[PDB]
Amino acid sequence: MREIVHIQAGQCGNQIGAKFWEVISDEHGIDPTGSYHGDSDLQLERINVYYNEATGNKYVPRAILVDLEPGTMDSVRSGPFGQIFRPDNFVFGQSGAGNNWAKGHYTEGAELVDSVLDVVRKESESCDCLQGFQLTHSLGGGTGSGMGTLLISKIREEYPDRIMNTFSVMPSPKVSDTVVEPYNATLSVHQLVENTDETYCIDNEALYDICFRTLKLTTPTYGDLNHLVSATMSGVTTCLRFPGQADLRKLAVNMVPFPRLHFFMPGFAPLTSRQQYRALTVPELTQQMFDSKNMMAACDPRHGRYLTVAAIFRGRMSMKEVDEQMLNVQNKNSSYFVEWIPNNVKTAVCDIPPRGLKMSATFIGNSTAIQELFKRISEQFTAMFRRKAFLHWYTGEGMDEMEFTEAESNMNDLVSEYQQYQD
Amino acid sequence: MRECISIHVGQAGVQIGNACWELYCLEHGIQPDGQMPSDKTIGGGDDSFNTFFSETGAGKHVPRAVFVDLEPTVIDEVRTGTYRQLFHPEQLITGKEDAANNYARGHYTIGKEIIDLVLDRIRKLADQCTGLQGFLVFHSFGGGTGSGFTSLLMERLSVDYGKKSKLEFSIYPAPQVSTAVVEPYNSILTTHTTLEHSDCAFMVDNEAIYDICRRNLDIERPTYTNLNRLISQIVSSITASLRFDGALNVDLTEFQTNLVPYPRIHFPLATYAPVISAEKAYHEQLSVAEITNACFEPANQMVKCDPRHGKYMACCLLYRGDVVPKDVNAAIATIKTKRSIQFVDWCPTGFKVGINYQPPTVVPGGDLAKVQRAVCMLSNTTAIAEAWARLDHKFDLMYAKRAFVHWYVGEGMEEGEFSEAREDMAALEKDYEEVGVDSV
Ligand SMILES: Nc1nc2c(ncn2[C@@H]2O[C@H](COP(=O)(O)OP(=O)(O)OP(=O)(O)O)[C@@H](O)[C@H]2O)c(=O)[nH]1
Ligand SMILES: Nc1nc2c(ncn2[C@@H]2O[C@H](COP(=O)(O)OP(=O)(O)O)[C@@H](O)[C@H]2O)c(=O)[nH]1
Ligand SMILES: Cc1cccc(C(=O)N2CCC(C(N)=O)CC2)c1
Ligand SMILES: Cc1cccc(C(=O)N2CCC(C(N)=O)CC2)c1
Ligand SMILES: [Ca+2]
Ligand SMILES: [Ca+2]
Ligand SMILES: [Ca+2]
Ligand SMILES: [Mg+2]
Ligand SMILES: [Mg+2]
Repeated sequence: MREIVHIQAGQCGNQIGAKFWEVISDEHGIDPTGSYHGDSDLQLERINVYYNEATGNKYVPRAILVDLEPGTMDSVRSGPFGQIFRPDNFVFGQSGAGNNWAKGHYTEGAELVDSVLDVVRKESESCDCLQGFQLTHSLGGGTGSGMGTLLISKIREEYPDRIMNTFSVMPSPKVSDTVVEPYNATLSVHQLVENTDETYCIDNEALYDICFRTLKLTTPTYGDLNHLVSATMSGVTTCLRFPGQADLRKLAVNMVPFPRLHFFMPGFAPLTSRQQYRALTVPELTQQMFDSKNMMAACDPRHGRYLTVAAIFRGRMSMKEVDEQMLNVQNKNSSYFVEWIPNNVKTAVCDIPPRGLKMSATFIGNSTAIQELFKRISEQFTAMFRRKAFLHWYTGEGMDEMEFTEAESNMNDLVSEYQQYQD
Repeated sequence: MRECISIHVGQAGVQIGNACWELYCLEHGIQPDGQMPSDKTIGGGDDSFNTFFSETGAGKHVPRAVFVDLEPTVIDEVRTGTYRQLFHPEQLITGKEDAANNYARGHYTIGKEIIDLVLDRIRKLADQCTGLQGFLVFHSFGGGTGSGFTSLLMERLSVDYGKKSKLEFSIYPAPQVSTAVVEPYNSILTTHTTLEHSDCAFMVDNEAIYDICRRNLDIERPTYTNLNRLISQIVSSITASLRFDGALNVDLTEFQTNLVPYPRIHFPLATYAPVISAEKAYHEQLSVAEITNACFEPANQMVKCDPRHGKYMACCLLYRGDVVPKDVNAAIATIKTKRSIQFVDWCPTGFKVGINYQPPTVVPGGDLAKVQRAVCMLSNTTAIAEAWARLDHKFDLMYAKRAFVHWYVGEGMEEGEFSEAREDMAALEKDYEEVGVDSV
């Protein structure tokens, strides 16, 4: 019984989180009312990882919904599976965070954070043996970014030896709500460097390009982007939700060779547009899964080197043909794998495929190419910070310029650390 | 929650308030007696329109507003007009003797006798709010009450409500409808005094509105009524994000984040389209592309200036009506290729978009055609400082001879207040130059 506690914070965090629970609830045969109606015992084998079992054979997600305004969580509660969440696990204020990291981290967020921890503690107290936590949030806003990283810091203080995992949506000027997003993202990245064990970097620019160029969606919406995130989140948690190998700590031990370099690039295959009924062969799955266009960090893997790679294959397929294709990708592009971590490419197979697909593959890379993402953010941060532009939103909440300069240096240090292992 | 309190100061503020609240009632289906048949929650609620209207147990929907003037004749027309039942009598506050176009009388001699009662009435409105967001203050630059009393009130609101947000709709003087030679004095005085107390101010150049009415509506000699009907449409476009809910709706406060890069640089340039008569609109459906392109026609700006001669620090598009993102994106792509919109080098260049699906409305007997879709662009351009420069030049001509200054000194002011205010304006003009220079 290796329980995980899920937290979703802010607008982006709650909208992606709601879709994640809709996707995996379907995979486990859980209906919107929490009642199981599947047909495979594999659906319940590891059900307690994400669901608590209530009276009457009801399964309730171990999820905590957090926000500084009520709007998005009202939508979730009225959404498809909104009724499946524990009513007491909705924790929200009324002020909002105004896309302001300081409001989420130091003022508005500080007034609400204790009540969130009360719910976290309640959920953790009913775990037979808690693995750790997973947080979904964006870095470009105020609640998910500022209050989300505040929550991570207070969870680490109370649960110092539990794994902390995040799905962190990185802002992009191509899919932007406000100009201060690089400020909020730079402030958050330092928190993540210090206080998470594993962070999945999901870049809104990569999600957009996939929807527009590959999926051929003329006008992509946040909903279209979240469909990709839902599918990716289901893929990277398959090995936790079904029989295999295994737990968050073991994953971290084999993915993270250096403590600060724990930012992963995820990928998914297939990504097909509506020729959607065609059967996808193992070679096609393997070639696409390693293609940059299938990755969601907007970083060119051929610009850096893979420290470690995990690949999960779902569906009834030839595990013999999987190994042959995987061993083919490595032994055909070994110039992009560091040669000082032997056998750093691991493959796992799961028999249950995602809804609507005969088979699929999910890709998790710890690549030094992720420095390109942090470089983009750093350059956008400095273009404004050089002129102290928009800083008054943050100094009005009590922040000083020195904290911005420290965040600037912290992320440039991180970029420098990736660059040394790329050579 | 998120309530907004409107304050209408002086003749221009009150009469523009009349037009705005009449338009709001039409957009929301509120009758002149305050009843709203479509509102099924009696005496309360948290609907989007509740940001601007409270509710009584008898089903009356009451504007969250105070009207204030130092003489009674303008507010008296509200007390006896079509929407007299809309307001509680205590929301309409009048003195006997006005400021006589003298900032000093509005801020000091006369204003000081009524400021406490005004604040007490505003407090009564605030007490009914569960999450007051801030104030919207409507006033002229040129009148004695609009300038002097507004600045006194803004100072007192900072003390009584702290940093709670205060936005202005400020009427910038034009010679075609101006009533005082000293309006440049009053404008500089109130702009200086109010600057540190305002989070965001939308200037409305009366000469720009006058030209638009003559040019686009074929009105030979526009009256205050003509001007205020158009101004109310622009005000409505800006506040629609607060009064209506929608999937594509973006809150005014989120636009504000992008629009104000430094506390003093808080004067957005508004542009509105389409402004067209019924005779011209007939059988002529104006598309998203057409009204968007019009946003970048200088003739459609609320303040006369040349953005082509400055730099952009933000561009926001507030659509309402039958508009979908696909058509917006296509319209923007066209503009990004035919107009060189130059941004400062320290600012992102992406346009920020919001859409409110509720279609625009018009008041019967008006000049504007009824349209299926409209847009208000809010830009932060260094070019708006041209409006300060024109005002400062008229100030300088008169002040060099101290013309009319004795009227202000006689009411207790000192010449030091004029030079202090004028120096702040010079620094503000210099600030607008500085932010436009490229980084080193
Ligand atoms: N757009 C518009 N401008 C107005 C209106 N009424 C007055 N103005 C302008 O406002 C300026 C004069 O200020 P007022 O608002 O009339 O003066 P006041 O605030 O009542 O102050 P005092 O009468 O001096 O006590 C002039 O520039 C007028 O053109 C109006 O209804 N609409
Ligand atoms: N992929 C995705 N990104 C989002 C969504 N909503 C907001 N964002 C991004 O998140 C950032 C804004 O943060 P947001 O979550 O809305 O602010 P918060 O509510 O204060 O945490 C921007 O970078 C947006 O592009 C969403 O539904 N999906
Ligand atoms: C109180 C306060 C604090 C910080 C900035 C301002 C401000 O509005 N400007 C104008 C723009 C100018 C510049 N960047 O050239 C700098 C000062 C005001
Ligand atoms: C290109 C794309 C892809 C996915 C979602 C969006 C989107 O809905 N917004 C909200 C509006 C925002 C703006 N610039 O106003 C841009 C991001 C846009
Ligand atoms: Ca508070
Ligand atoms: Ca109601
Ligand atoms: Ca300066
Ligand atoms: Mg948001
Ligand atoms: Mg008057």
